[PDB]
Amino acid sequence: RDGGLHDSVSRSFEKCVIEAVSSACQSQTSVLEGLSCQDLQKFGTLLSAVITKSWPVHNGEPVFDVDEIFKYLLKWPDVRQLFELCGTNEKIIDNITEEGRQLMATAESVFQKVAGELENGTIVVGQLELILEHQSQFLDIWNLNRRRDVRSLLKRRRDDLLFLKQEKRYVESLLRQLGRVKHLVQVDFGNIEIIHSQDLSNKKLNEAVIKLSYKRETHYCLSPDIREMASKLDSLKDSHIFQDFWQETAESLNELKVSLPEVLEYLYNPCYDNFYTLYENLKSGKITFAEVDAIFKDFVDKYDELKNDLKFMCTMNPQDQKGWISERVGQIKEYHTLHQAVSSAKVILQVRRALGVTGDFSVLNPLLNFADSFEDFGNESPQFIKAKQLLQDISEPRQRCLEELARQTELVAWLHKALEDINELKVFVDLASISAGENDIDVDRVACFHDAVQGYASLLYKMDERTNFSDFMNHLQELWRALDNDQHLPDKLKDSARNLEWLKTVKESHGSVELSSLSLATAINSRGVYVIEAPKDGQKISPDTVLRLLLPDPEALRTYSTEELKELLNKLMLMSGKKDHNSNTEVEKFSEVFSNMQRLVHVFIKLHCAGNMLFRTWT
Amino acid sequence: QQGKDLGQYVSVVVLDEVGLAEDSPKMPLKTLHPLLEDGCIEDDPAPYKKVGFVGISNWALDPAKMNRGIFVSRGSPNEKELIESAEGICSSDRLVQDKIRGYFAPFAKAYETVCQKQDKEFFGLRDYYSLIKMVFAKAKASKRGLSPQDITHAVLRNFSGKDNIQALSIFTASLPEARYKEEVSTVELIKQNIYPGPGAESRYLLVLTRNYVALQILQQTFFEGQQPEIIFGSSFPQDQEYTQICRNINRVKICMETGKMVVLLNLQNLYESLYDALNQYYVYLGGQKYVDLGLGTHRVKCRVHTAFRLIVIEEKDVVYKQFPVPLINRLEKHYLDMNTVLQPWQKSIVQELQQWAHEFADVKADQFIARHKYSPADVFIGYHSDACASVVLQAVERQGCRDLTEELYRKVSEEARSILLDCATPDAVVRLSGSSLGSFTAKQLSQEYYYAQQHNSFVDFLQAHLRMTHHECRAVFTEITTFSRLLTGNDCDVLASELRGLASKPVVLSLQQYDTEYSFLKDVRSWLTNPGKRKVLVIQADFDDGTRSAQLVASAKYTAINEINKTQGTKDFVFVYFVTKLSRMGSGTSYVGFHGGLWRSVHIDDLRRSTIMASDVTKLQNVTISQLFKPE
Repeated sequence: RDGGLHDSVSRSFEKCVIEAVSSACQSQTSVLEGLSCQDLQKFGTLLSAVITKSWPVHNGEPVFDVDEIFKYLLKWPDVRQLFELCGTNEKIIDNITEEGRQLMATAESVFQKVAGELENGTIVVGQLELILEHQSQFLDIWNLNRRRDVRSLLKRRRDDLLFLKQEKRYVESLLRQLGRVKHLVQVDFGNIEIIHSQDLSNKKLNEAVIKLSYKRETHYCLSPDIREMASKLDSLKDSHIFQDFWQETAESLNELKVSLPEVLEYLYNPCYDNFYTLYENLKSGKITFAEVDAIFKDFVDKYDELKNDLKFMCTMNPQDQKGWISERVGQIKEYHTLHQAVSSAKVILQVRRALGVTGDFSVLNPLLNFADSFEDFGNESPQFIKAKQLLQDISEPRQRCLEELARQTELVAWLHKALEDINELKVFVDLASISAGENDIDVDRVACFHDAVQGYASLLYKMDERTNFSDFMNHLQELWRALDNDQHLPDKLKDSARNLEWLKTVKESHGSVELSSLSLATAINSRGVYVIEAPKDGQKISPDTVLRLLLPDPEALRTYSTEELKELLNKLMLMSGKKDHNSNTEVEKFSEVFSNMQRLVHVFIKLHCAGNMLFRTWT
Repeated sequence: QQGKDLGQYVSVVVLDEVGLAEDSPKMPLKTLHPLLEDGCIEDDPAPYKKVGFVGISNWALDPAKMNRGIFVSRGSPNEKELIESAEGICSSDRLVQDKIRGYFAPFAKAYETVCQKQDKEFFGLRDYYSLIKMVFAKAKASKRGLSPQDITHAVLRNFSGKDNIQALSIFTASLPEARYKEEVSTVELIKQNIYPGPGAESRYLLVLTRNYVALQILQQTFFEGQQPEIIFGSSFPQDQEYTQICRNINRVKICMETGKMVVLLNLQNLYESLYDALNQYYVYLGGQKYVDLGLGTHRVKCRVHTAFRLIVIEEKDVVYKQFPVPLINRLEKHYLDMNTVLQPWQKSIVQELQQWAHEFADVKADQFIARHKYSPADVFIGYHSDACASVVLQAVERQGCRDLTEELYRKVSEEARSILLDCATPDAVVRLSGSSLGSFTAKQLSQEYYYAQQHNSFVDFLQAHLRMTHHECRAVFTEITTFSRLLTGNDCDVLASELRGLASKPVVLSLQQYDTEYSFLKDVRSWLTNPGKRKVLVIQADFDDGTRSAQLVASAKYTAINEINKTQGTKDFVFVYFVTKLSRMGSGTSYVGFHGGLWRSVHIDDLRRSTIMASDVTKLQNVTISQLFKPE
């Protein structure tokens, strides 16, 4: 209940309800939906709370800007219940607030100004996009300010908006098609490029949509023929074949400032005629194989995009697409499989030539007899289909695999000379891990060579000198299974194959006079002696001339200075981790003993420079 | 070069930033003239002393040293050379290339506009190149053309970080189709750098920060499951800077070959040792990529795993004043303070929580003859200026669902109040009935301070904490503030006596006793290698002593978290308790806590369980002293 202006618990309840409304407006929940609040004073306080608190505050409580208030009207769903329960009963607006009614007045003034620019077409088109994406709320606020036609007006403004959008899209596609050829030619876009560079905060009547029917717009085209040029470029800009024809036609023209309406017959009409010529060739399929591998050279291994590209060619001449596309897709695909079979048969003859497996295959003779044959017809080569049955799924991948056996003849020569079977590899690997370096490239040469020869062990160890096609393919199948767990196997074969000098000198290596940094760290951590003296010569007391390391080993010894131990520490921090923790504890012991010795050198020099005479002769 | 055939082998000195050594007061390039003649100072000319020489530079040089050699210089690529470089990137696939060929000219003009409009040289060529690489990658992945969402993400990842540059304004002023309207948060851009979905590798991150608070956010929000290995400038005393640089490069190298993230809080000490790794220029061997890491004069190729990401977290002011312009141009800047990640309803919860904390603290009770006004820093220990944005972000991350509901909003508010009440002193909870919050809320806050929370002792807190079911957590990090004494060693034996069925002999480390980081790690690994499930670590610093054990805390926390993430197995659970001892005489107020991230803040006033008194001061609060002496 209420107890008037002096009842303080009602003032506390009103302040708490204002805080609850502000909390339900900082969250985007609805405050008033089904609130039977028949006492009009407290319902007026609720409405004043939702107006004052749901208002779009930014750095200041009022908004002196129309468009954010109009977005507030369109978006926030308590605004329509607000205007409904404000207008349907005239006894509620009388007790809101001075400030709440100021904000209500600003709300109806903003809605009246913006939606008053809407009967006439004077609306800024951004607000038109706003009202079209906010239809139902706008219709309800329009009804509440009309009761105090619309839908046909909204459909009319909607269709004029869609027309403006597709005309801007056509001009965009035209600009980009003529912008792909900026380093070939250049075209002057009348005044369309400055109009198209404008933002769309422009009024809608500035798009000139008048009659006396036909919708002329501020992209004033020099003819409707240029407009249909733009429409058919926009329908064919996503076709790669048309982009090829466009580029070669723009190259066929050759500081050339070209006007726009001569581009249409200089560059667009012959390109479109050649494009429709290729379309009508592909209709009945009388195109030659020469034009097939001259045009579709980018469409190998990719046949969903060629499906979409032929649909884009079919949308040019508007008829059906039932049996035209798929037959030609399969036909070009089969020609691609025949040519990959040609390249595969050439590299497989190269690999039986370089590998030394003579045997006899007697199966790929006409498929190489056809590589010198040149025929010009668009028909399905049927006798090659069974030939393709022995080169079905080799791939345009995996063919580098065979090709990497084909180029590395010196590698397989050395591997047959110096390995002779699979089981010597495991001593050679273990003999190479000693002879390789300590860093991360040098160690991984051994694992490259190991993985490469165990991947190609199906061929470079076990192939008999005379074989038919059958066992050759039946062990290439095992090669492809040994490939499908390591795709970088041709890389490992070529990388070990260019490491044959090191791979030869694995077993002919002498005793290398070199201290690996781990071995030197173990020698320092087991028999090394640190010495601090402050030298007796005329030298300074820098930390590089105070500390020494003496390493006894034939009873000579080696003296390491501070910078040589720092160099060792750097080499030791950056070497390849051998995945064992005895190495980790030797590196960590050397690091910590050197850190503590260097801290001792530091305190010793501080005592020396302080002038102490006790540590003057200390060692 | 000595002792080798000089017709089949050559050694080349490469000086990498000779423009910086140019007008240096030590004048090092003055040595460069007699060294390019014969490679020796005060010595006779010889074989194997004349070496090759390449000097690369970004700042200009004078040709009075470069009359000795051939000098190549370029000013800036112009617009057709930018389009040629974009086509040179996109040349690996011609279908995608003439799909996205329409965008090479507006991107080039927009990049030239950005390069004019920016004040300090901030955005460079690698930003444009990475724009072309991201656009090419997305158009290969979709095979649909380019959505305006793809263009706005590629622009807004590759041109960000600078505040007085509107990147989308410039790049969509040129082309008017990609006016993407719904907003793109820095959260999701940073996340799609850190976690990509499979030479198309992005740059690393430079997260620019106000007041170091970004690592707190990345730990609360992004770091799913695998914590990265924070590589940091250790503040233990008597640590040698050189060996710490060496060990930091060793940890970067191990994380590179493993495939785990690093977070660099000190790039300025490590930039000379990492500059070739940040350039993303690999060499290959068997499908393995190898990048050059260096220490001193020792550069070696180290293995980079295919899923290795790097984040440099750095202050925005330090990036703008320090950080050489070539280093900024490699690192994909994004800014992340706290106003970034807090949606505006969460900022309203921050404001409401600050008012609630001032009403919790401000009590009106002059029934005792005194005069003292209570800050919320006196009441909530660890409270500071920010301190509620931290609390709200912790509460939101505790919720999970994160759709604004008014049923979510209420529990973010109440979880934030629970987080604040968990660091309040019990005498303030007694004073709470004389506060503006009302006796009813004062009563329910006392109820869920003495019955829902566990502030009694450290062993009561452990017994209710070890029995919790911490989901998807292998380690639990809790910071504890106390006014009672630190645990001594007899207290550790008593504590392990009570935790016999739950814990595994908690190991109490005292932070004042560690000079070096290595000895601290020796004790942390000593604790970690002992067998047991639910092993407990307790690290102790008293701030009110002559020890400076107040800046060792972050180093100890980072060190323990890194060693736990790289050393803990799969069976055991780990419980870390940093205990900090403060005083009523001033250090409890000057203390800055509510360290978010992965640390939960708790104030336990008396760490020891008391035999004398009841462990609920409400039951002492309804009786009077004479009723304390009533017999049976």
